[PDB]
Amino acid sequence: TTALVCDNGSGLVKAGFAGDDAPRAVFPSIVGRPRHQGVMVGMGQKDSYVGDEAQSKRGILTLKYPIEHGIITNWDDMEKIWHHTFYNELRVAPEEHPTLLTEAPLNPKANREKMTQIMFETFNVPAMYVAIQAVLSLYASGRTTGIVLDSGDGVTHNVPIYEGYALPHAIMRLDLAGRDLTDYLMKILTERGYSFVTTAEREIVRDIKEKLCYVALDFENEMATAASSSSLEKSYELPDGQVITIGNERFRCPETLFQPSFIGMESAGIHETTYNSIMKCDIDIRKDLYANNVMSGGTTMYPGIADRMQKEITALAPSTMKIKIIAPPERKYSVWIGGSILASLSTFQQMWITKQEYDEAGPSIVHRKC
Amino acid sequence: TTALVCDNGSGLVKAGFAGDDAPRAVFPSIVGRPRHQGVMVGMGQKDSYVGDEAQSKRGILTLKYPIEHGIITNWDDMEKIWHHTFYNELRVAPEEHPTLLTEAPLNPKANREKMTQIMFETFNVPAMYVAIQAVLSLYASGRTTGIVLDSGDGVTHNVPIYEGYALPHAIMRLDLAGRDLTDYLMKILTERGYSFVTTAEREIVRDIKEKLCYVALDFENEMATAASSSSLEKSYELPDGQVITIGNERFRCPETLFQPSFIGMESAGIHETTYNSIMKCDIDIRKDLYANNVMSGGTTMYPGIADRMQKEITALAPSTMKIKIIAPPERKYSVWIGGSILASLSTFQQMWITKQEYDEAGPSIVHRKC
Amino acid sequence: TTALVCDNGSGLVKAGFAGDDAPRAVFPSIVGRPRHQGVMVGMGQKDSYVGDEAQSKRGILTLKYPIEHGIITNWDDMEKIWHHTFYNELRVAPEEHPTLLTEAPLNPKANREKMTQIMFETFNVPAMYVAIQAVLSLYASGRTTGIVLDSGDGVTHNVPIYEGYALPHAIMRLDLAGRDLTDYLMKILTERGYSFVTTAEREIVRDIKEKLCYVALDFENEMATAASSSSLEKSYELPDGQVITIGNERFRCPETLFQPSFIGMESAGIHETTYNSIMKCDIDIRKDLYANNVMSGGTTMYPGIADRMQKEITALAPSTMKIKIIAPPERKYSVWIGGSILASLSTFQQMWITKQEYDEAGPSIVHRKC
Amino acid sequence: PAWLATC
Amino acid sequence: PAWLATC
Amino acid sequence: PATEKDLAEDAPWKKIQQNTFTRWCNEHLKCVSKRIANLQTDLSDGLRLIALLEVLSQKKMHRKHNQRPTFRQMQLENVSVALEFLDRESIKLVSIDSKAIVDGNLKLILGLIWTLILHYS
Ligand SMILES: Nc1ncnc2c1ncn2[C@@H]1O[C@H](COP(=O)(O)OP(=O)(O)O)[C@@H](O)[C@H]1O
Ligand SMILES: Nc1ncnc2c1ncn2[C@@H]1O[C@H](COP(=O)(O)OP(=O)(O)O)[C@@H](O)[C@H]1O
Ligand SMILES: Nc1ncnc2c1ncn2[C@@H]1O[C@H](COP(=O)(O)OP(=O)(O)O)[C@@H](O)[C@H]1O
Ligand SMILES: [Mg+2]
Ligand SMILES: [Mg+2]
Ligand SMILES: [Mg+2]
Repeated sequence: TTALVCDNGSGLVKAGFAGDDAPRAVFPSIVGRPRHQGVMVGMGQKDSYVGDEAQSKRGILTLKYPIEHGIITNWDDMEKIWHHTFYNELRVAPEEHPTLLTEAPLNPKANREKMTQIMFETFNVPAMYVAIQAVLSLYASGRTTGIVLDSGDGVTHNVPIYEGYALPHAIMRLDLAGRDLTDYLMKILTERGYSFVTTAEREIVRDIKEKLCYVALDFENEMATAASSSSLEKSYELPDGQVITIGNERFRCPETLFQPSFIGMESAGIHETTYNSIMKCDIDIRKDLYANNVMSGGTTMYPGIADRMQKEITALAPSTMKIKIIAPPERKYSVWIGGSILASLSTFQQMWITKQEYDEAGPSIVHRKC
Repeated sequence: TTALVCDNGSGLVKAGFAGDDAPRAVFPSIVGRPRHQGVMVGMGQKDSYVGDEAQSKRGILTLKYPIEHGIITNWDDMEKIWHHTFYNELRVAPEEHPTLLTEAPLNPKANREKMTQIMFETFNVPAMYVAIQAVLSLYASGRTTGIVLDSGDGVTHNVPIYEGYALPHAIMRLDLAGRDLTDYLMKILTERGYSFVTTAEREIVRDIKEKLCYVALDFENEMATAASSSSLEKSYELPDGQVITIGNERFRCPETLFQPSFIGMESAGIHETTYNSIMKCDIDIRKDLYANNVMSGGTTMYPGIADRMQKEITALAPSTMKIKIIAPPERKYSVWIGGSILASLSTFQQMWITKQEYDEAGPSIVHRKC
Repeated sequence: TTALVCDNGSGLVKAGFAGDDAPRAVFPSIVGRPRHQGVMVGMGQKDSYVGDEAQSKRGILTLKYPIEHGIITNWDDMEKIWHHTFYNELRVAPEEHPTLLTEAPLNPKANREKMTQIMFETFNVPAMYVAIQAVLSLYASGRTTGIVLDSGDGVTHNVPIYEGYALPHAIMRLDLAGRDLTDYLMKILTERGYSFVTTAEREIVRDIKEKLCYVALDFENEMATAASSSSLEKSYELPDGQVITIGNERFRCPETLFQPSFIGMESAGIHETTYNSIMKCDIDIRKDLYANNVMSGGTTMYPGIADRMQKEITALAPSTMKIKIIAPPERKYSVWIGGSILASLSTFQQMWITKQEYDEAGPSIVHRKC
Repeated sequence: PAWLATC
Repeated sequence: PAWLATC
Repeated sequence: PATEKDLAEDAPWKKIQQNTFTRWCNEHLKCVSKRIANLQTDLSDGLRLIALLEVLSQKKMHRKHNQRPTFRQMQLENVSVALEFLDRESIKLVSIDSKAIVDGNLKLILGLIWTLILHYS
């Protein structure tokens, strides 16, 4: 009876049963294949590896992400992620109970339809349902009104909601995300003499980005501080020894959000898109959105990002408007907890996309119901 | 035994029990419906909202007034206002005791009859009675002779009375009212660069009109004063911050009464209709009407309107005639206090329209009795 | 002696000498600046580019429109458009002969005054005159009576005229325009998998909108036809190859006019505003306005828009009223030809705003004369 | 937007 | 407007 | 001002009525051993509203309700299922949504119970 959930993130897969506070299994969204010949006999060494198994053997594997900017490029590869998600990671049959999926807004219709075409034919779930990755965050926060900021590894949206009413006119999409931070972080390290120029070497630079980078509340003041003081310099032990030390690169890449002029994207910035999206709404709605600015998903773990975003929107926003940015510790999963909650609703049982309705209407049934 | 009252104003609903000095509940005459899709599950979010609840959620609701110029356009919508008036606002049953209603003069017979057709069938009051909104003002003022000026959000009438005798030949009706002031106020602000072009944005402009506008005793002198001196400029804090500042627009719109040439209506003006209506009466009656010029209802709260109207009629009226305009503080409700008084009369118990008489004569019973 | 004309459109600049059938120079109303560093030496590469020169180098330029919704945001930028309009595009001195300007109705007074403050000080024309963009269309059509629909890239007004008498009470303004169509067209293409998310990429989507979109006389019937039949699908060759193909998106965006529920604006629609504006007029005037419904300006080039508008108003309008919508081929310039005509009148020589009168009365002289 | 306040 | 005919 | 003492807030009739709604509904709930101290905040969970309908209507809900909601959305699911049941009961309700009942807009909750008093009598 319980329906499982699969986030299908643009950089990380997060799946678990509904009504559960923590997910059962999480693994990176990667598929690798050998770039070297197999000398051994009776070694196994098959073609495809996914999840944390790929990181174990990444040295001799070239990693390609099947999901990119919330858009699926390799469909045969993404099919392997789901087979590994259910059978290998969770060890649960999909045919017994339905599944809940998530996807970023304004994606192409083919991704939204083809996603459904695979489930019922390959795995044959009893039913299915897709949901915008943003809306689930409210369920986790337990508030009807707010503006959500996903910041996943592929895309960020900045959609406002007012008492549960989504406004498609105010919704936004910006492709800047963690892979751009990693690709930019791989670039600026060239300055310090460190070179990471492969798929396997990318993952270490991503690992450096997680535990060591901060948002730099005051960029211009901190850059002058970095050159004068070496206190910010810290080291990370990449494999193969070769300790390293990053200084102003520690906080150069996360600034790409607030100003993407470094990477070259013609975008206003994360702070101004939230300012733009709120201004697209009616005048009466703006007060509650400033008071309820939900922060969710990955890329929001940089310490002080709530302080930078509160300091920044306050300058653009008018006085007398109280700005409170909700950055709970449980983010990086809040989209998932919304799925456990959204599947738990008894009302939600009507909104599934059953097998019998698919054969009648075809894969175009998603748009009218979802 | 006590009979309740319902003003059924063209812009505001005011209802309470008879024999009461202050009304129990007041709420705007608005019905709203969502103009956005409902993304949340198990949210409620039903179709219709009325009263102050609509102003709370006006950002995502399009507001339509069911009552307009004292004429009902949406009958199914106006039925919801009465259901909210009795059950939700007052929490009182209509079947137990009869109800008193009000309506502006010279309305179409369908509004006067259909108003009755709804009560006995939908709510099933034991009896009912309709009364012209003007006559009730005398009961509040406690004087038999006078000329009344309702100035409600829909319509103004200017009817004279002489010892309780209403004269239908002297009665007048002019559709200029507060909604025209608001719609005109929404227009002239375009001049200052402020734009209010929606139903929700209309309510803020109405709120600006209430607490900030004045009648400008001397229009031509004050306009030259506004350009020279910035003392009249004041600010209002609309939601979404965005403070604003109005100057000559502060008093441009209420002048539409005395001269509707701005909005383009081919009307003589409020000052001259009272002058016209009094001249339609007999010569002996004119003395008392000048001495007793009652000012009631909404739109009469502009400071100094009694001074402007006294100054203006004095120029048109001949000398030796003492002009005293009665603008009590308790106006904006004087039509209601007349209802509490009119229902309190023991003589008035005969004038009700009972259920048993309706089935015998049908809905055409209103005209002969009322 | 001849006075030039400058339309100053919200999305396109159109200027030429009076008494001329076709304008001398037309260029987009855009100013761009580099978003990349200049590596070359002795390259020129100055800060500002405007007109078609900006479209040539748009790849490395971020485009910002100085004029927006008929309202000027960047005054220093708009000054550059006029300097390019006279010296670079037309190669004519402004000091020799006066200039005629146009602007949309109900704009803020600052735009109407500051527009004048720049000319006499910066360019020092001998005289100047401003005119509402709607009235000029009658001069082009050569008819005294009619209702005009500008539909410029910024704003649409729907003003009626009766024998040359403009009615300010019936005038209307709706901010829905081509930029909203482009911004909405950029949105719905996300559905087909095409992504245009920059200022330079916006111009291609605008170019797609011009030559390929139609109004879809029957929306609901054509949508079902689009899914069943692929005949409507056509392709456009954007730069960088990457051919594309749009189906139901070909006619989804121009429907935003007749129903703005897609973009979310709380507006009645283009068909109903013309119906509303005409009903605001006197009863006798309505007959001629239905017979003379002028269609002018940009955004009216969608094939069949006269058929959709005639079919739509006919449903709302009563029978026996002949509806003839005048959509001449020479529109997209009819506001300009009115300027060439309006400047050609000998009577019009008195109505100029000369230099000597400006210094006496200041920039507030516009409102009383214009 | 492009107005002195709302829009 | 809001009348059975004119207005 | 003296002209509207009632309309501001906390009139005597508002409190006297509220105390009347509190006593009436509690008497039916004595069988389930449930008491409502404050009608504004006690109906936030919505379970008391479901139990009140079970006693009066003597029927079972058409959708299953959550046994205890921790998050906000599950509370609205319980209340939304309640209001949808009254539609099946052929009772007309205007402008009473699940959000207001949870947020305790005291002007609206009293209207909800008054509709039940006249229907169930
Ligand atoms: N502690 C951390 N600090 C900074 N960034 C982090 C941290 N943890 C994860 N991330 C970033 O978040 C991204 C994953 O985002 P995720 O929450 O999976 O979004 P989605 O679920 O939409 O894929 C990774 O690419 C990683 O760079
Ligand atoms: N303090 C005030 N100053 C100016 N206008 C006011 C004020 N208060 C209310 N109004 C106007 O009065 C109108 C309401 O009139 P109302 O008394 O309800 O007449 P009716 O009872 O016939 O509807 C509103 O539309 C509002 O614009
Ligand atoms: N052939 C066409 N089909 C559809 N739209 C067009 C066509 N040509 C121009 N337009 C639209 O008209 C707009 C320009 O309007 P314009 O006539 O310049 O008004 P204004 O003079 O008030 O700026 C452009 O933004 C463009 O999208
Ligand atoms: Mg995410
Ligand atoms: Mg009144
Ligand atoms: Mg134009």
